[PDB]
Amino acid sequence: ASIIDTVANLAKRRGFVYQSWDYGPLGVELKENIKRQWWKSMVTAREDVVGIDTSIILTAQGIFTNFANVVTTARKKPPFGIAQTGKSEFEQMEMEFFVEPSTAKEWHQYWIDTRLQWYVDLGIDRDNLRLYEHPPEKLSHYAERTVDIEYKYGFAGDPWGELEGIANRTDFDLSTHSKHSGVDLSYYDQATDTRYVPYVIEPAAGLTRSLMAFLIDAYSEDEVDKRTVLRFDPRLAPVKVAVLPLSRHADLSPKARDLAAELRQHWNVEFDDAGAIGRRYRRQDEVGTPYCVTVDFDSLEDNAVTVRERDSMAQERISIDQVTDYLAVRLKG
Amino acid sequence: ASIIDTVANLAKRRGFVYQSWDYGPLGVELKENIKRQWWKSMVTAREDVVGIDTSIILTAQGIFTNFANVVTTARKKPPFGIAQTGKSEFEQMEMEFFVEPSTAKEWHQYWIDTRLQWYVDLGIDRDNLRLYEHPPEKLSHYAERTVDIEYKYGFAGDPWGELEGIANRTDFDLSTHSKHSGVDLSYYDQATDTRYVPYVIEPAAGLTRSLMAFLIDAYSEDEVDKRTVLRFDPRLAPVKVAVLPLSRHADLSPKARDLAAELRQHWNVEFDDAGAIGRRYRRQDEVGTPYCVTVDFDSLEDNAVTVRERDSMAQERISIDQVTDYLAVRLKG
Ligand SMILES: [Mg+2]
Ligand SMILES: [Mg+2]
Repeated sequence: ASIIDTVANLAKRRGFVYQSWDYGPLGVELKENIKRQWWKSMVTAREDVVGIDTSIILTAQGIFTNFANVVTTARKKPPFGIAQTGKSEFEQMEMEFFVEPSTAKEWHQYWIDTRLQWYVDLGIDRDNLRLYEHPPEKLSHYAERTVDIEYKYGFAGDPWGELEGIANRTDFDLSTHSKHSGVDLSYYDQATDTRYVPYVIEPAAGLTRSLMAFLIDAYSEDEVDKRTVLRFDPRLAPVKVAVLPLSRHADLSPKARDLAAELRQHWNVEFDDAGAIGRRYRRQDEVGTPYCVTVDFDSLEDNAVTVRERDSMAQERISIDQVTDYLAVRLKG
Repeated sequence: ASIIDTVANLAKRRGFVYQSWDYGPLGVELKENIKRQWWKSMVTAREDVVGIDTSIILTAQGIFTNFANVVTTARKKPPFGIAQTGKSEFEQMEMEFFVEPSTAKEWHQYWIDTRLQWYVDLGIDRDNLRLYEHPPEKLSHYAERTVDIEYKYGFAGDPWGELEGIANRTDFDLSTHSKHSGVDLSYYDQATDTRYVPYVIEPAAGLTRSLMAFLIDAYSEDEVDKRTVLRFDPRLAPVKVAVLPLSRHADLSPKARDLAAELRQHWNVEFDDAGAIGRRYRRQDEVGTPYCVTVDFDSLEDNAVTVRERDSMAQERISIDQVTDYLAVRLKG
């Protein structure tokens, strides 16, 4: 079986996806973590980018139409961006970056690079990412230049697939909307330049494609005794912590559950006392849980817990009073 | 003008909503904060509730169909819940809580109370919330009992409106799906009870209605010199912090912007040096920013900043090194 078939079998088995395709309990968490990271690094982390959410009663058009409004209430001037999570019925994280046409090309390259680095910063092997520029044959009527980030999914024939497209649509969008709506959307310069209709650089990433890329790239099988493991970035892992009492003994449970409640205040935690500890470690590793917290009888007097890191499996026993902080620093976000 | 007209004018003016209706830059942040709080207190904060996301190609049905799968991969037994953000084209935060029929009524009351408290815990005046039980005339064919939480929006005639419905749909849903799909979804008991098809308690809250209720309830006008203010809970405010240098002097900006960058790592921050400080304080108050951080020339040597709290307007000057923590403790989430 191919890598894709293996990962899909795992995803169905552990509830990442359910055959229908619908996202199961882990799939929703991974999807929302991906969306949160995209919004964080695109909207809230950038002063020149603000968000918007439009209705698609039956998508990027909803941004252009509201351009004027955004310029007024948000008090933004080019270069600046408007981001959105558009239900293209698959979701798509898209952004329209309005810039002076003179800089259009420079900005384009910027967003071609930044976006790529984004994926790399979340744990994707750069060797599994590449750039594919559309020739004039592909270039849409409005797009002067189009560059697709492509990920090595592992298909038959061509193993690469589009993951995100960054296009230079020029001034076609705003000009069309101005002509059709009878409203001037021009930012004619009165400061060291001439009149222009803002050019648009459009990064658009299919959320499903992003999740598939992260899931496939995180897969690993390392020894002997083989171990299937999703090496997710901590910010993307569906489950951040696993509170695993050493046994079902009624002494460990009342304290391990209190610790799990403390942790659930902040992160999504999974509590499991079923069976042997090694099986539970393998369970958590299969779904990329970055840390496991084990409570044993020695904790009833020593008042500590064993923290096991996913990839290395190295264990460190630390005071139960500090666990939260010890995890926060390591979980980020 | 009515309270609703006033709040709507403010929302359009400040970009909460744009006339089309679409959410502007602040509206998206408020909406996502509401959704995050709902998911946090319903899914990640409860071990007996897990999430799911289904496709609605043209909503609660998608949950029932996947019930079996969830019971297998999630390893859950009744009483337990499955939550979802269903695109009913308006979004709706819904949950299906499967329970043994014997407890169905008790659990029902629980979710009638808990949900209500949820709103109250996020800053809604309990006096503006009420319960409305549907008579048998209203009770749907499948619903034995139906209770709507209603909020005092301020309409004409009847000023109340549905905000969230909590229904006891009995075993109609799973029984229908079993008959139609040829799959047994029964949890026939083999432990101190008899055979049953899990009963369903359904809390469903319209996200738009929730956002409208929060926006309306947060509105206030307090003196003299009147001050319009959205008294949002810190977890719901679209903007958590406002870095406001005392003036555009080139000495304050390079440091205030560094502080704003530090804060943007964590929260959504708004930087504004335009005009007088009082006007900027009023701007931030109009949209419910819980804290304003002012940098003045005294900071260039004292290395401190003035933190102004929204409601009280009380100011406290604290070291710029501690600001993040000082805000974290006060912003929650
Ligand atoms: Mg921004
Ligand atoms: Mg849960």
